[PDB]
Amino acid sequence: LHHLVDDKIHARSTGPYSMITQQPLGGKAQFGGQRFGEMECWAMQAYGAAYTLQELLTIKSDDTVGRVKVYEA
Amino acid sequence: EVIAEHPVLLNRAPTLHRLGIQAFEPQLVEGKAIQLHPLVCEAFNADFD
Amino acid sequence: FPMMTEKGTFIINGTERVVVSQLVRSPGVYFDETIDKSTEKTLHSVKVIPGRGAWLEFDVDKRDTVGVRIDRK
Amino acid sequence: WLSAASFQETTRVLTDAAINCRSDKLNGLKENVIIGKLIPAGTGISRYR
Amino acid sequence: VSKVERLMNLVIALLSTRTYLPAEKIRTTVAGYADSPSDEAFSRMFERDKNELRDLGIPLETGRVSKWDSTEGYRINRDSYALPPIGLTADEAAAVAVATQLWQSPELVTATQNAVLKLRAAGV
Amino acid sequence: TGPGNRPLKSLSDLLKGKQGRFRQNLLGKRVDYSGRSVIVVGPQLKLH
Amino acid sequence: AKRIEAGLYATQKLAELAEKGEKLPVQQRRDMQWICRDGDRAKNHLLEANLRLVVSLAKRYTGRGMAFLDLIQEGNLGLIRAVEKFDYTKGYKFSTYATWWIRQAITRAMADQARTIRIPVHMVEVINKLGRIQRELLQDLGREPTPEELAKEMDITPEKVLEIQQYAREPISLDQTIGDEGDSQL
DNA sequence: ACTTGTCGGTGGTCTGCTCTAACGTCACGGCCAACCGATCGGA
DNA sequence: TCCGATCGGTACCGGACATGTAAAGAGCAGACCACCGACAAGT
Repeated sequence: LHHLVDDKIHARSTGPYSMITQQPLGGKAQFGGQRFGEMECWAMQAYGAAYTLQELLTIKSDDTVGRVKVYEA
Repeated sequence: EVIAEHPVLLNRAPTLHRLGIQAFEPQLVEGKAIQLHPLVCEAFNADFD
Repeated sequence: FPMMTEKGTFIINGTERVVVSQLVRSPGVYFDETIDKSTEKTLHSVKVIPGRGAWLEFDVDKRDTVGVRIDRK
Repeated sequence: WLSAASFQETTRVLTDAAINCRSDKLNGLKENVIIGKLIPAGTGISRYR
Repeated sequence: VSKVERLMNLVIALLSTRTYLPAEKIRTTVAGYADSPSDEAFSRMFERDKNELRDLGIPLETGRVSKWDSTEGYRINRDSYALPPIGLTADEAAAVAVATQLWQSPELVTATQNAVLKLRAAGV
Repeated sequence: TGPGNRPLKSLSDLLKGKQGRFRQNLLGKRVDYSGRSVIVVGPQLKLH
Repeated sequence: AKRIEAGLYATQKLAELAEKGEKLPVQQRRDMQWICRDGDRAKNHLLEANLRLVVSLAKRYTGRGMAFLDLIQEGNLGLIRAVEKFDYTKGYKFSTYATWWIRQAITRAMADQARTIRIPVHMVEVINKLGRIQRELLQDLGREPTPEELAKEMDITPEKVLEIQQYAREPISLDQTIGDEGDSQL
């Protein structure tokens, strides 16, 4: 069948971002990131992992200064 | 050297309960597919199809 | 005017495309029956569905008064 | 009003909050997720931080 | 600064550009044109400098910035600037030795000296 | 409406719906340092 | 028209006699004020009575960017100008001068207020002329005309046509849907 | 003697404003078509 | 009390993209630019 891993594997550390909201793009063809939706947020809240959720929301998506500071650190 | 003792979070959508996100210790493999433990499928509701 | 090839496809801007047949409801008169849950009586109706035209509906209500709704009035 | 607006019926909630001049206190899971603060549960409570 | 410095800087800038540089950019970029009192003194000075350069022989072309640009700028064609290749060396020695012997007209001697200097700058 | 008989998007349309500002861009985001791939079975691995 | 002119002249004379003039008699001031008010009422009546030709003229410009009511309002401005410039001595009916001014106002406004990136009228006219010539060439040749034919039939360089065609692009919307469902945007 | 700044002029293109006199006078191109529960304004 | 009508809602990931017309035309003026004169005062 036409479902090969060569067309499925994707990974990213830092790439292009959006314009209005400074969030990473989506899709393999654009070197985008993986969406951490509301259900994953519920799972993190149920686990009790406050810091993982906070860093995922702030310094991996939107914190413009935080992204470059984290990379430098 | 860098991935040793550095956990990674694995998630499968939809995330119905807490056990849809789980932390694992990674090991490098030569393929392009993630190797998942057979005993964590029921938590993820995952099958290899 | 674009022309279909011998294999049933249209070459548009260099790409082969297929026009898919559409299942629609033929115009005509359609009679329907319903049962009211507030009085337990049967109510009938008829709808005239044209192509590119106004809608004409007749119905029978609880008060046994035949009513026509020209257009959607 | 922030959680209510994020949940459902944004326009009605915003209109009612604006007319009532409500003031959100910012203590809850949804509001802290939205504004970027640590949620008041798990490791984010004052005892553990 | 100095007029000679302005001329040399203008020549170099118009030689090294890739697109038609407008006069407004020439004022800010080229040194020596930024000390003018008003926009009319600069305009007249730049016109006189262009006249001098064109009369000298340096190819100074005026044309559009680009297709989709209505601004008008200036350049210098590096290919039309000169001709690199030169001939033999024995004949040029005889030509130089007979370049000027007794002529007194200032235009003639200046022209011969300029030709000899250009030949020296293009080999012997 | 604009070209193609598509109604224009106002501020309320920005703030409302599943595709609105809140649900799509505040309660869930796209993140860096993330990947995605097909899963196979490794029976020789440990539970961790 | 005669009432409008009389009212305007009476207003001007009253203004002139107000400053550096003389004490007008009470009846004269009353008559001047009455004539001015009658002229204003006559102007309003003519405008209101002719606010039906504007709709007919603007009916033909529907679907070209601007909305119907905006076209009607611009036509109303043109009608105001036509009322201001109408002369009754020539004997022609109002429906010709009014038509000219209404059409001019509607066309000029649609040239200005119809593009997100504004193009001057002197270039909108050139674009329209190029389009008309292109249509005529398409009808004549039978094929799509190349820039060469447009250059010959528009007495312009074969390069300005490319710039004109490139100035006619309209920006697309960032909010248009990409997929079949309603989750993707440009 | 050469330069230089103020003065004045010719010619060209891009941009905006005004005007044109037979008579003309009250918009369309088009669905909507689920299906549930809640609720305010009528009857 | 019954009554139509508006208004709210309907799981997740992956991917996938950019429109199709114009009834024109002229005369007049300000602005900026590319080419030039003088001209005395300054170099």
